[PDB]
Amino acid sequence: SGFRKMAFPSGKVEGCMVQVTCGTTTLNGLWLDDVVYCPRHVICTSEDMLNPNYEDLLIRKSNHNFLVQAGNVQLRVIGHSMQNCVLKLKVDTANPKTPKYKFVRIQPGQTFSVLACYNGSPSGVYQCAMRPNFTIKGSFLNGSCGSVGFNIDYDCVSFCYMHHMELPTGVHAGTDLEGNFYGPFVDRQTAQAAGTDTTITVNVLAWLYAAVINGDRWFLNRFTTTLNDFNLVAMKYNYEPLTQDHVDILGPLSAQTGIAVLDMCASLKELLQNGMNGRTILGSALLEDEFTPFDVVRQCSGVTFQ
Amino acid sequence: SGFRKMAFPSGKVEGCMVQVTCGTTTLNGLWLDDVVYCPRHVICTSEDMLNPNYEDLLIRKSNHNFLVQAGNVQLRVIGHSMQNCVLKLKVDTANPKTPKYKFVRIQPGQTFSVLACYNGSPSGVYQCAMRPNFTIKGSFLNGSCGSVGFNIDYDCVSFCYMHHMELPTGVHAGTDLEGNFYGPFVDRQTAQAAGTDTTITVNVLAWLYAAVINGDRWFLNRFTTTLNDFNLVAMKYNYEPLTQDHVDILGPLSAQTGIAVLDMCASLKELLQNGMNGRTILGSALLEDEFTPFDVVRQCSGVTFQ
Ligand SMILES: *[C@H](O)[C@H](C[C@@H]1CCNC1=O)NC(=O)[C@@H]1[C@@H]2[C@H](CN1C(=O)OC(c1ccccc1)c1ccccc1)C2(C)C
Ligand SMILES: *[C@H](O)[C@H](C[C@@H]1CCNC1=O)NC(=O)[C@@H]1[C@@H]2[C@H](CN1C(=O)OC(c1ccccc1)c1ccccc1)C2(C)C
Repeated sequence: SGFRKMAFPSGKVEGCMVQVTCGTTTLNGLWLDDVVYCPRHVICTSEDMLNPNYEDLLIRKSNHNFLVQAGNVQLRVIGHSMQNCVLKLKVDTANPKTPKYKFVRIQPGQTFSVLACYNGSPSGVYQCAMRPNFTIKGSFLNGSCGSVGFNIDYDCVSFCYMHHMELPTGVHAGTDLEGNFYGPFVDRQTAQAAGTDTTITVNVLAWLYAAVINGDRWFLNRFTTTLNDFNLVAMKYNYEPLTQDHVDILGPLSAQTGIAVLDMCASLKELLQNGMNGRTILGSALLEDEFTPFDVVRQCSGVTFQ
Repeated sequence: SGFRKMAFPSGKVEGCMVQVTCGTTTLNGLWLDDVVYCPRHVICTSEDMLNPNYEDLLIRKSNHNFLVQAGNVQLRVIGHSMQNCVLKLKVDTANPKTPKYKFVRIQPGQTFSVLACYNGSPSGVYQCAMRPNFTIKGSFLNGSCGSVGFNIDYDCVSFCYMHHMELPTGVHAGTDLEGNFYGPFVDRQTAQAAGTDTTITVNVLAWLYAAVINGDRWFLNRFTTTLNDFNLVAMKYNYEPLTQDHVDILGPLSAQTGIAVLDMCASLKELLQNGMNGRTILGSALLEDEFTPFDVVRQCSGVTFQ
């Protein structure tokens, strides 16, 4: 028992992290086979970052402009190209630690693990959800760009995120590994704002089920509601509408606990209207929305990876 | 910016995790050089776990009773001995992935990273604090025993914890790597209870400083208090006394923010008396006490490891 925000083991990703230096900019890159992937604003100066034109900036670069440090070993760049907002530096050495991998793009509401890195050296690991507004509430300091986000499925690493920037509210923005930004953001130091957020309704119900499995039962009740009439309360607590597919994916959790999905919604309706009155749920005094149904099932059953 | 509960990269520990099977019991073990460390209750049956006598149980075991799986490779046991509550299985192969390491014992209030494992396969990683009562609020299912807790200092892994059991309240108990339990617990399936807990006062102040660095300032105030008179309020909110050494270790954080330690205590006194009135701090609606001063500094400056 116990519930606790849990990242994937980071080993397979740690073996891919390298340092990329161009001019004065130094950031992280991701070495898979004989390519190093990194955010394209490495070619920029600081006076270049206000309104760059990256594809003019890149024709002016040379292979030897790019200094690649894999730990205490230098890799020679033998080719460079730009795919959307990421750079692809073709190097003379294939990464011997290259895991089986895929490039996937995730959906807001889905989670992943972030391996925060500085100078090519992993610093720490933690879990993140992709918010409905395509930002992530991470922990990122200067020079963390090129840290990646990922999930693991047995032996295969699915990379979903590359860090690029922080927004004025303190949230973080980035792309997938094919270089396409999550959300309406550009890699220019200008006045971008996050867009309005909502609470991931299906995840909250997931976490409430995690709670019941771990013995937190005080918020339960005999009441029930219709899917329709819960969504009326959702709309006014800035929660997302719940769909019959969400009710489906909650099916396995409903079964284990014996609490129908619509009864838990009725329990949530009350939590929203009444608050929690000095009580906690899984050691939180807030309704938590960054655990997916698969996250709950994973941890309240305990899958593994190699 | 951002604050987020962050574990150490787990790679160096992942390369040490193995599966130990004896009879019907299967648990995790820790392979450093030519030894595998694992909780001694692996020699037990289920009818042996109610009141074992381990040192009679062990003279009845043979080297070949112990089945050691390093991934898909079997290690032969060539020796076995008991040190306190852990077993030491001498194997014929030194672990080629053995990091530079130490065995340390941590102090309640200190944190570490846990790599939860099942069947020798790492499942996930997360941060934990050693509570004042020598328990830890982890996430552990059957068969997670032998998962270790650790910190990393550049390249050296300091192992501090080995999981053994869960208590009836759902908290977790274990030993250091020399086999000595944290707190007044024994590796017998009987009626042990955790002992009364308190809130780690120095950590809360640390986290409040983390908040101010990240822009959460609403709880600040011009007021001040004496170290004496804050400790009077501490005693009645089940907080630990604060000492002049805690004020010292908070010195660097006090300096960065320009908020004297005693002014933050006065800000905490108010939080305890008034609550938070619908507000949050670093996305928590509770006063959080599982971040050390070093944790805050580490993350609000961003150190790394190799
Ligand atoms: C890459 O290492 C760095 C990571 C950022 C820096 C601090 N926290 C992070 O996550 N990325 C950047 O610096 C990107 C680069 C330059 C601007 N930028 C960025 O994040 O800017 C924000 C910012 C933006 C507008 C106005 C004010 C600040 C920022 C926030 C805090 C500290 C530094 C920068 C591009 C090419 C987008
Ligand atoms: C080792 O894999 C296992 C890990 C435990 C099991 C569930 N969560 C965990 O952290 N350790 C044990 O099973 C230890 C072994 C046997 C008893 N034990 C244990 O944790 O018992 C508790 C328990 C204790 C007293 C009364 C009721 C339950 C427990 C809790 C939940 C599920 C199973 C067991 C010793 C040798 C101490």
